[PDB]
Amino acid sequence: QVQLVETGGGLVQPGGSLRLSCAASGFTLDDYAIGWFRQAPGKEREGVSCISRSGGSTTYTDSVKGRFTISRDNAENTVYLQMNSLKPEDTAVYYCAAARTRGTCWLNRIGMDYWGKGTQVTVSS
Amino acid sequence: ILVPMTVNDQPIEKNGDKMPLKFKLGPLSYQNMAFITAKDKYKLYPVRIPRLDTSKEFSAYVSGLFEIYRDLGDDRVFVNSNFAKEHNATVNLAMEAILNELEVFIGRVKDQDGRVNRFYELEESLTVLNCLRTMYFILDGQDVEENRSEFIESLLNWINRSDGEPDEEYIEQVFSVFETQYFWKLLNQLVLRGLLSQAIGCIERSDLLPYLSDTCAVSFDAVSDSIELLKQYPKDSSSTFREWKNLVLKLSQAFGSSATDISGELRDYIEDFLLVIGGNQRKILQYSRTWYESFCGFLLYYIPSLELSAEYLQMSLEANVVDITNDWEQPCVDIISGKIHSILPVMESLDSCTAAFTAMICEAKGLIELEDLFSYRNGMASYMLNSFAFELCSLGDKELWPVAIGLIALSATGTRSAKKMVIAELLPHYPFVTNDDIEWMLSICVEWRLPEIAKEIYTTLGNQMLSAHNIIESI
Amino acid sequence: MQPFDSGHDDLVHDVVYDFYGRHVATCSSDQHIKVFKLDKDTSNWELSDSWRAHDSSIVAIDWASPEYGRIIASASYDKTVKLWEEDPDQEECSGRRWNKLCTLNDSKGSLYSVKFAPAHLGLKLACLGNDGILRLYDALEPSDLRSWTLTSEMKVLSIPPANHLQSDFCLSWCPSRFSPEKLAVSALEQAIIYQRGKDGKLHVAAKLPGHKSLIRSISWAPSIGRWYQLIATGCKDGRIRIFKITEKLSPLSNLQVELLSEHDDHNGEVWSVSWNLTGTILSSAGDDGKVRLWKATYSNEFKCMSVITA
Repeated sequence: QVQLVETGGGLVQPGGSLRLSCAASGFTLDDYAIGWFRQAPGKEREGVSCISRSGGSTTYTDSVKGRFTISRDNAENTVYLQMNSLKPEDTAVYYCAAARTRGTCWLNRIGMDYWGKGTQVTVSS
Repeated sequence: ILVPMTVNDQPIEKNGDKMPLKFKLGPLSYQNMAFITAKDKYKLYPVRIPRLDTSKEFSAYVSGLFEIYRDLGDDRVFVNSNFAKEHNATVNLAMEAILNELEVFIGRVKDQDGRVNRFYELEESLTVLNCLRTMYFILDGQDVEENRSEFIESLLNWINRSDGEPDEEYIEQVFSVFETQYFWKLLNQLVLRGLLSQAIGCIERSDLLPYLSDTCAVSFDAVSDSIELLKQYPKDSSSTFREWKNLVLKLSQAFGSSATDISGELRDYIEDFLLVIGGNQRKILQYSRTWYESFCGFLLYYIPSLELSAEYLQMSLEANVVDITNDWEQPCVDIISGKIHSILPVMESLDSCTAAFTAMICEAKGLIELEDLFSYRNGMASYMLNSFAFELCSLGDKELWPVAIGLIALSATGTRSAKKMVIAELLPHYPFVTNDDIEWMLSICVEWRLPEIAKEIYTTLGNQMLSAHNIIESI
Repeated sequence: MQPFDSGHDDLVHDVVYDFYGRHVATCSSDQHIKVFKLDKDTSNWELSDSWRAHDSSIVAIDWASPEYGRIIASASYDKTVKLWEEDPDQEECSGRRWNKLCTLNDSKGSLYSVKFAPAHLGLKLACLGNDGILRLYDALEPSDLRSWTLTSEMKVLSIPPANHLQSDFCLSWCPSRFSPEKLAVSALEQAIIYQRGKDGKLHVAAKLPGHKSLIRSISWAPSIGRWYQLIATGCKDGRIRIFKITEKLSPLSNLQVELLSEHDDHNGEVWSVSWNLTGTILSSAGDDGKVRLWKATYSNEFKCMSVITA
């Protein structure tokens, strides 16, 4: 039984800032798929940002590049998503996603079924 | 390149009514003339040839480089598996000799100077030469285990002198305003640079040791064992290294599965440090501010062999792109990744003498890849050499004319008569000024079978240019 | 190396360095001739002697080889060429330092250019003027610097139109020591090369096509250590033109004329073209008030390495 708690969401004006935080268990070495996803109301869940290597690089989506900033605490199961220049296109429920251990293994049993519970991030017009 | 002929009296101010500007290159380098054929424009402007070195330290540097070149004698181009080291080992000794010569030049420049941009260009050339010697002038194509003591000693040098990011202004920014993350970024940046004493010292400076005793001891012990571990780092043998990295990996595993009686972030700043020391590729790449810090780490703490270099540089170039601010980064990047053709131009933008002799010793090492003398040969080293010679011929420094004439006589390109033509056309312009110097001109006229120029020079000496004085003493 | 006033009240036309580069000769329209010396101790050009002996505007000037002594030739619009030998037994700046050796008055029109032949051909000089007739003179006895006989006369242009103020001429010997005697001529839109034949006479050997306007200056750059010859022309159309010369298929029109480089970086008339002493650097200057330097690349192409001033 491990958990993925996240905080920092809220309701802000266009051009405002928000700071999302998330925590986890295990966070053992590399081979991560750990990152922020988002789901707009009615739409499908899309990836926002993700730490591929351990500080080696970042994978952003093309609608937040140059505005959002992801960071990770070294060798640890925490993430921060700094959302600068928020616009009405970022209104969604954001989810923290990750991986409990880090081995190539086999493609089965992805982490635990409970991901991040979600935090609501809405930016008015 | 755009330079003002005179930062004081500009003869043209407005765009309208363009004036006929005339310019003439003088027989001497630093004394060329310009003027204007127009009304009320009766000023003569002496414009010295742009980007040139007239100092005596430069002449001594060229004298030293030409001594090492003549000292290297007959070496041109020779993978292969036969005979002995021959030029190879000798070439390296020559390489570290010219590196010492360039350093003495840079030192004498920093002492007596008025413009420091020349100092910046020379240091960039020295950085590239350090990278070149580290990459191809120690191991002789082999691996690191063959001669670890020399290789690292050069690598830690090439990184240390290269940039200036580790400096008093930077540290104080983080030393003045343990808890802060920045401290660990700078500690890992020191570690990735092999700056062990600086890192350890900052330790005492760092808040942690007493506090670790105050908090979990174990961690405090551990950190002290890691401080001890860096003092006992072995540079002499790879076998000693093998145990070392084994010890660091055992320490990192033991701490990763241990008690967490500290803060989450402090637990989260110690595991990194242990794994950067262990050589994990992620966080060597994480706490690297540039790519050469990354490359230095991978060579230092993962695998110490030259092979994975191609991989390392690529990964480093995926973390921090080549900084175009300076003119040595892309050269070194190219130097590491096989290609050497591109770096010769850039160094010629820094210093023509250093670039010419660099191409010379590169051809001497081999490292390769219609009959004019000024024409390309195997690796265009003759170009670099013969053009530097032709450049020196106009400098008007009679202490360097022996260097130029010798450098032309030692060219592997051109006939004996081709060099004979070159000397015959160049020697009359020699700045002979003392009565004992003309022995040199006459001896060369005899050496290259040009007695007609010998007697034609003694005619000019005749009557001291037609009784152009009164006493006209020996001096 | 700061600017300094020449001392001329009228327009300065030509400035020429001596063989060693430590002295400088100057001529201006106020009929004046000046000679400056650069002291060895400090970099400060200082006047040696400048009290001309002419009547019309002087245009050209040149130094003779020091194996003949201190000799300066001068050509003016007074249809004459005067020769001067420096008398070292006179104080500097006295009007007494230079003595007239000879005065050539054979030209029936105003002269524009004169240049000394290379040292390996004796005391020899060439002059050209409005008469359109190039004249070669020689000092047959190097002991008598006044026995200046006329060697040759060549009608370069047959019809010199009088009612035109748009005239220009220059001359440039080939500085190569191990090459047949030859000299380039810059007249009007044409540029032709004269070469010494077996009969001791001159002959039209080659031309430089492509010039579509007046040629302000030419300069045979003495390549040192090359089998070809390079000559650069500043043209009024605004194109520095570097031509390559190399005779081919000689059993015994042979001369070759390549057009290595055209450069219009000045966007206006190119007034001055000068070569290095080693033929390594080519200088050019024009209406933009800038001077550009050129070096040869590996593919024998010329590339601008520096541009100076406004």
